[PDB]
Amino acid sequence: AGNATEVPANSTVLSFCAFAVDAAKAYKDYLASGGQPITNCVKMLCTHTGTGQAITVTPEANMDQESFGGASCCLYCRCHIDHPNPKGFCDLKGKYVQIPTTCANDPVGFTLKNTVCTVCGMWKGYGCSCD
Amino acid sequence: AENVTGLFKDCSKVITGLHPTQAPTHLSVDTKFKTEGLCVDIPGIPKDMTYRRLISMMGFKMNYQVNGYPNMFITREEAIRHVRAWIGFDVEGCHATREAVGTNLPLQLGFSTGVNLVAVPTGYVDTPNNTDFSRVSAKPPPGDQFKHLIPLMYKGLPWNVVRIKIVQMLSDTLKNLSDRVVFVLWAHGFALTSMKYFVKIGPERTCCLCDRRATCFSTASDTYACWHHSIGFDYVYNPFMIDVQQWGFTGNLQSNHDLYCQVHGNAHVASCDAIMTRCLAVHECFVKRVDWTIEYPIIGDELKINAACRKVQHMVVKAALLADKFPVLHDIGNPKAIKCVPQADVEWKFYDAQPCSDKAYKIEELFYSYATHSDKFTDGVCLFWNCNVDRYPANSIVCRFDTRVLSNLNLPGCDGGSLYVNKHAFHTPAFDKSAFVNLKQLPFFYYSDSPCESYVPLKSATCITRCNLGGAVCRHHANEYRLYLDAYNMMISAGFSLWVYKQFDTYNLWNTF
RNA sequence: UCCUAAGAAGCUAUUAAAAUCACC
RNA sequence: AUGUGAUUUUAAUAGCUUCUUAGGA
Ligand SMILES: [Mg+2]
Ligand SMILES: [Mg+2]
Ligand SMILES: [Zn+2]
Ligand SMILES: [Zn+2]
Ligand SMILES: [Zn+2]
Ligand SMILES: [Zn+2]
Ligand SMILES: [Zn+2]
Repeated sequence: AGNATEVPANSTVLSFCAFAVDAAKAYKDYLASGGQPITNCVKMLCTHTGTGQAITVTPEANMDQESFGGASCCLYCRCHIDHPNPKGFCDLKGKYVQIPTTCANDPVGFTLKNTVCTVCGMWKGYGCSCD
Repeated sequence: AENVTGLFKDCSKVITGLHPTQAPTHLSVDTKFKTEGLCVDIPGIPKDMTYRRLISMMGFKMNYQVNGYPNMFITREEAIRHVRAWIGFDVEGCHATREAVGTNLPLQLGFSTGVNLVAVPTGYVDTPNNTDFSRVSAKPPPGDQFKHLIPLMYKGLPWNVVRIKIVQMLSDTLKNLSDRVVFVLWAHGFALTSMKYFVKIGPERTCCLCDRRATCFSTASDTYACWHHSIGFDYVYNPFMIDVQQWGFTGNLQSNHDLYCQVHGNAHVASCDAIMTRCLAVHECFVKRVDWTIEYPIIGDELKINAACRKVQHMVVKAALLADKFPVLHDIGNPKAIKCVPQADVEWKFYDAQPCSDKAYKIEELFYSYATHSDKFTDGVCLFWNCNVDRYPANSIVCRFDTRVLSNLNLPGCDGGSLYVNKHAFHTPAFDKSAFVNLKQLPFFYYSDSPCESYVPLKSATCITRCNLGGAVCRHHANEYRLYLDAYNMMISAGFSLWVYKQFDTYNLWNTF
């Protein structure tokens, strides 16, 4: 009964992150001390030619960006706990995340540390051009 | 079963899957989008905006190793060292029947404290925008083995009132015992599933407004507390747990408890499986023999109670020896050879239970049982100090711990006997009257051969000294009598009970003068 | 000495059914 | 469709390896 969702490669890091008073910090500390990233993310076979933006309704991927499904780049949607965002609603769930391909072996650990530029929709420091 | 696990297993009954976005993993996307391990964005199929899917929090695996974060599960050489912080735990479940099938939400939680907490069936329903922890529909388990969960699903409390009556019961039990909690579990598979609801592990933290380890988290006001300051704190911070079934046990719980204990019963109720799970785990660690290597912290009166016992044991043995002039005096259960009254004439045969780490004094090895050795020792008197034999012979000086007295020292244990953890762990058996059918109680008295030297005058016939027999009671023995009375009352408050042979005569001490 | 087809054996993996044990 | 696993078997299916037969080089 039921349709399985996880793999046994994740069931060490997800369980440990299900119980945590601060879910982002515990995942960063799991990554530091001999930790493999969360596998089995949802990935898009996009046309891979599109203007880069962090969060979009359809995947718009730059030549240096892998576009993942936005529910597997959110640790809280992925551990099934409550988002720390006020009004408790996820911003990434329902839209497509664009992760730079140099750091796209670990999508979940990118959206925890990085941020979205409010005035041009790019990953701040990863192509936000506001000099 | 191709590299999948039962954890977070979507238990909804909708035939379709999930959109490419709003899907947690690659295995949850529907078949319409999944092409060569890379999901495709079909602009035709829109995304679900109203759906609820009961995620199954079953199969947690706490095998992580992170640097700052302590491990939940402990080794049974680190759980025997924390025996004051054992709280058994058993969780009864209810199965999800309507609009979700495939996960057991928790219904009834039970601890070794003796407290059953019913909860409403509540599960983690994954809505489009968040994980909505909320009530799901459930049916109680099938069969006549579970029929007392038929009424319980029509009562109970929400999980924000059964999260604060777990940190009000643990905090009132372990306020004075220890500063952590060791959840002794039978089968951790469902106890972990039922600990997603009230446990937040995290880095090793320190209490607010205080200096003790931080063991209680408060989600409303984001602070931590030790077991004293946790008024209103709802989430249990780092617990430790232990699985008794991973100690090589084959069979049911009531078919592994009922071989050691005939006092507990009524299995498959949560408060009576969490008691058996701790009964079995106290037996398998402590009932074999006292382990003299593992010291224990000092909760309170550990220095005074032990020294008072040594003081009264030095007195009663010497008094009975000088009063009745026994030719030989045996000894049983004395691990080392430490002569209580060394300045004596009797031959101290150390009929110990087993030789313990020294033969420098040639302690003999002998085990005692009533039907075996009722007529083996006939000569003299046998000092059964803190022995645990079924019945004592007709000539002895016995000091048995009365296991019906409850304190922060005397933790509950196996077969109605209890674990008296005072600077060591002694699993003393049940205090039955049948052990003392050959003995009587001991009067209170003080006897000394010390000559008298020159405040309230005290006249009590219990004290045995030539000064209290005269008109004036000296100040060289009044404080001695008061110290001895204090030691005796502290001993009796601690829970011991002295017993002596039939022909013990307190007037026999007088003719010694 | 090498490639292909069929048969047999062994190992591993995927689905299905049955049996045992634990949890409920 | 009514709960969760774990281990064995018993069927098919897939892959690899070994042996036998046949065809070719
Ligand atoms: Mg149980
Ligand atoms: Mg039970
Ligand atoms: Zn999210
Ligand atoms: Zn910018
Ligand atoms: Zn405190
Ligand atoms: Zn018992
Ligand atoms: Zn005196």
